[PDB]
Amino acid sequence: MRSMQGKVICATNDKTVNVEVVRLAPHPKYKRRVRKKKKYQAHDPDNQFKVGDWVQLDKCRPISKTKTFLAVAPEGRQ
Amino acid sequence: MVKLRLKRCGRKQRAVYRIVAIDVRSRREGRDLQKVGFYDPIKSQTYLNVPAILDFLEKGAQPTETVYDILKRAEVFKEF
Amino acid sequence: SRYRGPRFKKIRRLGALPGLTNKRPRAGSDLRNQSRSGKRSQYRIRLEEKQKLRFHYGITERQLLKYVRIARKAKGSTGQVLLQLLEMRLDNILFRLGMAPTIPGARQLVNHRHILVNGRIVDIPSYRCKPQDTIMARDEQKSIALIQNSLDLSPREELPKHLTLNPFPYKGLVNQIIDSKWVGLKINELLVVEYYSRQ
Amino acid sequence: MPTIKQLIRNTRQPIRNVTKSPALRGCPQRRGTCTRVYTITPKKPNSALRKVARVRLTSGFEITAYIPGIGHNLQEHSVVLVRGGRVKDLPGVRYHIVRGTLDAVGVKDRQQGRSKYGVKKPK
RNA sequence: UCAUGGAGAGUUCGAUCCUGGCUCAGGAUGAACGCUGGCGGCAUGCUUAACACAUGCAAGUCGGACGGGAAGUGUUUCCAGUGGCGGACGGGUGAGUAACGCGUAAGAACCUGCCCUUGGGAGGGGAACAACAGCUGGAAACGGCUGCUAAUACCCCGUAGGCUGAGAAGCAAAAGGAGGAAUCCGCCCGAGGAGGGGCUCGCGUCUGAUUAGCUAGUUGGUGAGGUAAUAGCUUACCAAGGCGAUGAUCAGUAGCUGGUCCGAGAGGAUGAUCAGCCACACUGGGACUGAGACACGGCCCAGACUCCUACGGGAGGCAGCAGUGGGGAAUUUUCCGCAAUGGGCGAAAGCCUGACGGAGCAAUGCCGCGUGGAGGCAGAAGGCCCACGGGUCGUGAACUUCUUUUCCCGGAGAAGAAGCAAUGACGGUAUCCGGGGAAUAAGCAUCGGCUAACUCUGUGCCAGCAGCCGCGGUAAGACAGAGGAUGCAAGCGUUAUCCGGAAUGAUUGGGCGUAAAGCGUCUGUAGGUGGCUUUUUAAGUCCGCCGUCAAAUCCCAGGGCUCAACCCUGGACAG
Repeated sequence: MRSMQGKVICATNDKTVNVEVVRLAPHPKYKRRVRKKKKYQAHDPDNQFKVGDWVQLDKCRPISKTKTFLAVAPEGRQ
Repeated sequence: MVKLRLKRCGRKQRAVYRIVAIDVRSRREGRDLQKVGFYDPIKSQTYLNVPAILDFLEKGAQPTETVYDILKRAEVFKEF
Repeated sequence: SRYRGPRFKKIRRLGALPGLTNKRPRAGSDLRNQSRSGKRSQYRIRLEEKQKLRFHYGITERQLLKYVRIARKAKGSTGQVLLQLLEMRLDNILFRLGMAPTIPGARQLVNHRHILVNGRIVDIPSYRCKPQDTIMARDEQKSIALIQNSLDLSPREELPKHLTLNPFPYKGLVNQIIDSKWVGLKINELLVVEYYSRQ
Repeated sequence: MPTIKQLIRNTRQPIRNVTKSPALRGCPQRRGTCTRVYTITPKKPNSALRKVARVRLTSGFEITAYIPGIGHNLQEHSVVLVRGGRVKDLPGVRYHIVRGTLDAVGVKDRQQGRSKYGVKKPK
């Protein structure tokens, strides 16, 4: 499927980043496009992500309870 | 494995049977990957769909008794 | 049921029900009171188009709801298609061929199993005929000439264009579904259709 | 109520069709035990002596139910079968009592509309 | 062309317009009660107490794995026991579970007996444990020493495209049986596949802020362990994280979905039978074996409860099918059969299946059919009403003929059953033929407006009716009766629950001067919306193609039951 690109929130954990993922969604009964945020824990053995950078989440083998993704880099076609 | 078997599909005193290749652990009226065949024992046709029965028998889903007997009426059996 | 009942009441109330239950016009010695004086609610008018239809074919009203649901369910003029699903009713055809004088006469004439259709017997008056059918007597009916009595007294009115009566071999067939002009009874389809809008 | 955010919070919801019989709370009609068989008067425009049985039910409530028809057999501690339906004239009477059912006889000598009163055919 | 869909009425007031609420007309029930009740076809049949349960049955099988013994007199049938699979499927219920449990859609870290394909192997030894014989304990349930025995049962050595490890090195298996043979069923080690499972994740998944903080194996990291496999799965230490005003945590409710019902539509309510997934099996908690359970009819323990006891102890789990008792308004027979279908075992023969196939009762529902057809002087008998002339019951009946769906009395008589024959609970059922005979068969609501149907007698604010308005104090089209009429029809009504109507929670579709409603006004955070031109990516958007959304249902078109209901075959828009 797709990746889930999104900003890094706070990386005060080794090999671990929280990521806000912003997702538009049609609200069911009323027809707008409401955003919903959902933040994840991603893995990086390199841990080369500061606060505020934005990554892409890809499914991998689960590392902990929450850490079920590792994020590498977006493509960046502007 | 899968066991190609009939299932009763009709009213009371009717016996319109499908030939379904479901897993043998299921109840007799369950769900199939592909419901291949038909058998109407009162008097009507029997659509068979030969390539799919050759797919499953080529895989190795053995049939039951009278499904095998329907398969012995027609010349379905080729070992390829 | 059948309603099996007093029927000049229904002819005085609904107006003259054509052919059904009489060729004799109503009130040969009657009607000498009961001024209507012109007050009739519109619901009474639409209700009298229900029962002008329901008694003229002898239907159960629940079965008439059934025919309206099929008539909506088909594509086209539901005011006409209701009078196609109630013309190709079998005992209406045996009435219309003159195989019986009245429609209870035809309904009873098909209850006691006197009609072969395409060589097979049909025991049920609500059978809906098709184009290109075959409607005959029973083999005993060349010895039981009740049908020939009805065909004797009948032929004032001829036939509408679906029928083809063969004289001695007693076979009647319908070429195609009956046209609205073809329908014998005179009534407004819209009045009846509007009435069932409520359900 | 804009389409944006006063209404993808919520509009509001209407409550229910509020129950027009707080007892009978499973389903339609329920066995009863007679406690009082007294008689009360309606509101001001009418004038009658309407005869109601205050009745304990098998549900867990106690409720004053009306007794239809003309004659009534209902003494103390008999068994009835109450049903819903609001008698307007009486404040508090919410329910009826079925006649012709268990331990509440049919009405005396009625030949018009008997299925509402539990009287078998004459003739 | 598309369109197959949208109805109003009553009630505030002396009247009028309006807001607004209530009530009705329409469908649907797993329904209940009342009155009435001919048949047939197909469905449905504890919604409540996941409440106890009498009795029988619901899971066996294999002697072609093995040893014994027990009927029959070389020959066969059985059998408790050790083994082999099956008891994890099928059946039942929805208590819990607001959660990857479910639905849908992806993924990698796994397992997998029976089932197909495929590469190789089965030498050698050995010890017992049941059974059994003896003694003996117990009322039973069960045992306990003493010896003995066999194997596809156990153990050891060698050998292995496997495993461990960086390599070095090591480590690991087998079973025979049937047959004269032929061969077949097996066994052990690998390698795939199908199907079945175990996990993980995106999204969807009820209300309540008069519940605002929660969480310390908690959220991460490493090391050690552990699991079939990843993992705080577990443990020691380190880091302080993680969730939340877009509702965390708590409380309450609820099995979920294909679907059902309604609605014009958007969608609202709901999850019976049919089908898929989950959970439970008296209430709790454990583990064992196997491929697979923390196992409904397995084991062990605790708790409560019932039965037996000879008083020491035992035995038990109907939310399996029938059934009893209780609760309830209310939900059936302690039935027949493995003939089919589907399971399990077996080489086969066959065996066992309360799954399933049928039958019985119940108008519980949907559909079909009958209670007569045609004529009937317009003359009589009668009820009710009448300006006493008559009218109306009424072609209705009486009466004359025709017919026999059904009814009775007889005959015949299926397929369903599968090419070796035989093999049917249903059942002499379905269906057909013959002989009488209109014979055996119509009720229930309503008649003041909505709402079709109305006059008369009795009652006199009484008895009563009533869905809302309201009728009822002497001539009541509203109560009670009769006549008549109306609508329905083997049904008719009332009630309850749900949707409609209801634009009365409003996206389609409402409002806020005075009718219910603008915060007292202002600053501003989060958040929402946003000027113009040019360029870029395409997340939204649109188009093509592809995958999937099980089957059943709904829609179209065919086909089958004499039609319909129902069943079946094929197809597909939506989304």
